[PDB]
Amino acid sequence: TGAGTPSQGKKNTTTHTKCRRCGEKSYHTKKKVCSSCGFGKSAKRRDYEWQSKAGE
Amino acid sequence: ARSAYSYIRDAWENPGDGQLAELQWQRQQEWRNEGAVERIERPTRLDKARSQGYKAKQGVIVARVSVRKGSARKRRHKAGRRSKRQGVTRITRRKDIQRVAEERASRTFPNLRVLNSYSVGQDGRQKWHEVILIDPNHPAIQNDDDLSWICADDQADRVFRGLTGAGRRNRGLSGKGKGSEKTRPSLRSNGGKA
Amino acid sequence: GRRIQGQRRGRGTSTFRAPSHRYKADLEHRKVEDGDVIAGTVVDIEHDPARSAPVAAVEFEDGDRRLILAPEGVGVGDELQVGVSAEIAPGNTLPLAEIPEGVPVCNVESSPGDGGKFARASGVNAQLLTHDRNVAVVKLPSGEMKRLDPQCRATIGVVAGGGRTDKPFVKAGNKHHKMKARGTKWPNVRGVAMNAVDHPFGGGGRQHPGKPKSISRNAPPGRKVGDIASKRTGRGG
Amino acid sequence: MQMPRRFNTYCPHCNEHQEHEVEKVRSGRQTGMKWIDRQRERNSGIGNDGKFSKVPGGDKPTKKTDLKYRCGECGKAHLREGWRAGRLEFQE
RNA sequence: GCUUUACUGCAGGCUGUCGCUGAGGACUCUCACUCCGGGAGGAGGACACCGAUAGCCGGGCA
RNA sequence: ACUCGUACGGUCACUGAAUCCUGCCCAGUGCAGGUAUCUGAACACCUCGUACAAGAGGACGAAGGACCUGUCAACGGCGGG
RNA sequence: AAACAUCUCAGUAUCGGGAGGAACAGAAAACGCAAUGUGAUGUCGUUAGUAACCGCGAGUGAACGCGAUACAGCCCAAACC
Ligand SMILES: [Cl-]
Ligand SMILES: [Cl-]
Ligand SMILES: [Cl-]
Ligand SMILES: [Cl-]
Ligand SMILES: [K+]
Ligand SMILES: [Mg+2]
Ligand SMILES: [Mg+2]
Ligand SMILES: [Mg+2]
Ligand SMILES: [Mg+2]
Ligand SMILES: [Mg+2]
Ligand SMILES: [Mg+2]
Ligand SMILES: [Mg+2]
Ligand SMILES: [Mg+2]
Ligand SMILES: [Mg+2]
Ligand SMILES: [Mg+2]
Ligand SMILES: [Mg+2]
Ligand SMILES: [Mg+2]
Ligand SMILES: [Mg+2]
Ligand SMILES: [Mg+2]
Ligand SMILES: [Mg+2]
Ligand SMILES: [Mg+2]
Ligand SMILES: [Mg+2]
Ligand code: NA
Ligand code: NA
Ligand code: NA
Ligand code: NA
Ligand code: NA
Ligand code: NA
Ligand code: NA
Ligand code: NA
Ligand SMILES: [Sr+2]
Ligand SMILES: [Sr+2]
Ligand SMILES: [Sr+2]
Ligand SMILES: [Sr+2]
Ligand SMILES: [Sr+2]
Ligand SMILES: [Sr+2]
Ligand SMILES: [Sr+2]
Ligand SMILES: [Sr+2]
Ligand SMILES: [Sr+2]
Ligand SMILES: [Sr+2]
Ligand SMILES: [Sr+2]
Ligand SMILES: [Sr+2]
Ligand SMILES: [Sr+2]
Ligand SMILES: [Sr+2]
Ligand SMILES: [Sr+2]
Ligand SMILES: [Sr+2]
Repeated sequence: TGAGTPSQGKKNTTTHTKCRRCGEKSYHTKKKVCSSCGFGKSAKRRDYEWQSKAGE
Repeated sequence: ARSAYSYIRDAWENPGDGQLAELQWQRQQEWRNEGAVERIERPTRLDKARSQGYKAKQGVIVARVSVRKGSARKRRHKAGRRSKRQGVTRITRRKDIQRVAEERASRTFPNLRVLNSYSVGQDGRQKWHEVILIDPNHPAIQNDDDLSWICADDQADRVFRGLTGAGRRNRGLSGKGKGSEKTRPSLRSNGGKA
Repeated sequence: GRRIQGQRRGRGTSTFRAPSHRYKADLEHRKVEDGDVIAGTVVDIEHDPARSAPVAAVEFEDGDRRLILAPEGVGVGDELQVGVSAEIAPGNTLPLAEIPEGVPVCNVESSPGDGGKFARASGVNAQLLTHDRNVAVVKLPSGEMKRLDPQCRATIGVVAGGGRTDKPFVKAGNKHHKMKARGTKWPNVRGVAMNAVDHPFGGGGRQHPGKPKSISRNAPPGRKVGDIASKRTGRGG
Repeated sequence: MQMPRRFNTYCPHCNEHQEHEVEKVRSGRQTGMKWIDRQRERNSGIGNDGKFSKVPGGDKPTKKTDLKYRCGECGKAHLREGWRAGRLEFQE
């Protein structure tokens, strides 16, 4: 079976959902962790300096 | 005449001799069975505490903290490094154990502020320090002419920023002249070369 | 290279774990204050997934129902005893000190009160040899003379299920089924059959370890493969 | 080659010709207190140590004469250029 | 990326030493510490574990 | 983690059902054991040096090596005259 | 660094923790234009690519002082009660 088109038909699982905390569709309903704001992982908000250019 | 305090002090100049030696041999047995941070009603070294600002009053807390002895507990580089940055064993951290101790204590008592700390011995695998913490919200302290300074907003979490006595020493701020070119006014402002 | 299989094991991931949630019970001797007035009745014989051997369910006087490491020759109804005074018959447990020399024993404790450490496998047994006030000498299944505290408890007789090893698996499917009941990754791919990146013996046009197999005791994990600190090899001499 | 142990030649000290005694230069022992010694300790630690991780170079097939020339009257010695010599044995 | 008796290092293991650590080139003891025991208590014991350092091995890794 | 496991165990490897078989080689390399003697670091100790210190040398000497032994279903070898 | 290991890029990127409107520093166990001299601390200009470091290679790199800005000095522990 090819890893492309034929394997795309098996995709009917729900993982990322609208997050209660930030509103983004990034709350992983299985991990119960938001990949966007960090909800479920940390009280503090998910942030990183690499989200922008170094001198900016 | 000599103060009673001086005797406590004089005993602690040689914690390995005399009565104190036997007291430590006994105590450490109990201490080893205590937690990482144990609050205590009275300083083990009264003279030192009072000398550092301690007072028998409301809002003054003292806690003993133990920390693992030795150098750093570092993980080897998982990515490529030049011989220089491959070291793992003989590398030590930049904060002394007393500082690590003051911080753990302050975490245990979120509302309190570290005033000062001092050593109370160690065995072959750990070190103990007692920490004096102050309740900046208690009126008995907001009114003390000798401690109300620690109530100011900018004194919040002072220990986490190196404002402690052990903090300042460890930052190379002792000397006022030669040798402090890169420590004063801050390590960060000097590019971190101190 | 990449970590070898022996190193993947240590992480204790599912692939390398034992089906513990499926295991029946810990077969440690009962704990008695003293007196030996402890007796129970074998209420049933069961199969132990973890050892491929039978185990006996016993109901004790004080109302304690517990599985026991059963020796050969124990059946429902039979009464067992556990204590310093316990009778000297197959299936009973008592400290070595009370056991008569020359008597095959099983489920021997390493340290008095641990519940049993030695001789617990199918059809095996330790042999109590010497008595004393300071040391009970036992001969373990491997043929080793072990000096133990006479206060160490044990069970008279040999472990049930002897001979299990005398019949061959004949087919892979049988190994398969047994392996699925153990904390073991099976089947086994030879080192020599892997790529250089996966094992010290990998690589090369034809298969062959490109090095001697006897490895030093001081070898680090990842390199300690083949014949570990062998005192010798082969069948000769 | 052969070499006289003593002979008349110019002593740059007396500023005149006098008998001299020739001797092979014996290596002087180190103290371990020179600056280079302190730099080795200062600059050697974890990993490679730059120059202090290098090791003794090679050897030339033949070495040059390494001799001391001692004046027979003032007792002082002087050095001269050397010349390649497989062997140097003194006569007497 | 891979290999090795390439160069240089780094983990890791073995080993000595110092601290933990006590009493009377081999020895006894118990009180720290360790382990077994539900507990009493038992086993071991200044060793071992751990911190530091030194020598050896060291494509397991860079 | 193995492990509610304990040598009829389980870990590490090689060969690859049954059948008939599996010779010679331990010099080199590997592993392991032993070791009078040799070599073998640091601390402590001793001498010289320094009113101290740096430093030089000595004595002691662990593992290791030299040396000896075991081992090829251990890496491998089994030629020319 | 025309490779590269010390060095460099750099205490930079990035990560953990924490405060404020600014932070940090700060009233000498200082300096050492050695003096019959200066007098808490930042910072700005300069001192200076100087001293110092360095496969003494490539490169790295202060301070005292001086001219400025702004200026401000105090509180405990103990003795005795
Ligand atoms: Cl604080
Ligand atoms: Cl099996
Ligand atoms: Cl010469
Ligand atoms: Cl001045
Ligand atoms: K680099
Ligand atoms: Mg007052
Ligand atoms: Mg600043
Ligand atoms: Mg059991
Ligand atoms: Mg399985
Ligand atoms: Mg296979
Ligand atoms: Mg292949
Ligand atoms: Mg490999
Ligand atoms: Mg083959
Ligand atoms: Mg335990
Ligand atoms: Mg490589
Ligand atoms: Mg094959
Ligand atoms: Mg095949
Ligand atoms: Mg380059
Ligand atoms: Mg640097
Ligand atoms: Mg160059
Ligand atoms: Mg720099
Ligand atoms: Mg200066
Ligand atoms: Na706090
Ligand atoms: Na240096
Ligand atoms: Na590649
Ligand atoms: Na051989
Ligand atoms: Na280049
Ligand atoms: Na290159
Ligand atoms: Na350099
Ligand atoms: Na001037
Ligand atoms: Sr397939
Ligand atoms: Sr298809
Ligand atoms: Sr699906
Ligand atoms: Sr979470
Ligand atoms: Sr962040
Ligand atoms: Sr806070
Ligand atoms: Sr058990
Ligand atoms: Sr148990
Ligand atoms: Sr191979
Ligand atoms: Sr043979
Ligand atoms: Sr250095
Ligand atoms: Sr080095
Ligand atoms: Sr040459
Ligand atoms: Sr066959
Ligand atoms: Sr051999
Ligand atoms: Sr002023």
